[PDB]
Amino acid sequence: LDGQQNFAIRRYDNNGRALYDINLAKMENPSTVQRGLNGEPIFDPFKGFG
Amino acid sequence: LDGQQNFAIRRYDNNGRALYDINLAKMENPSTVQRGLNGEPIFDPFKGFG
Repeated sequence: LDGQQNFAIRRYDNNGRALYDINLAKMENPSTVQRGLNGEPIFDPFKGFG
Repeated sequence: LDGQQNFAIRRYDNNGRALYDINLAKMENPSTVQRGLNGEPIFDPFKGFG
């Protein structure tokens, strides 16, 4: 089934227009968030997440 | 000479009393700073460096 089926959770904007995919099977070298000194992830509204 | 000599750069407080030693040869599992999204290292005056 792995080499036969494809699944994801795509994000859509408020108008219902799709934005991006998030497909774990197609995710090549994924990453976790850079957490601060209190476990709070590093994030800028524009640059994104660390 | 690596197995015969030991060198470091020790940090002293304002009165001149030693605090710690940074010996690279004896440094077991060293680490680099966690930089933010602008390259600024994450640091708290009390918790230390990330």
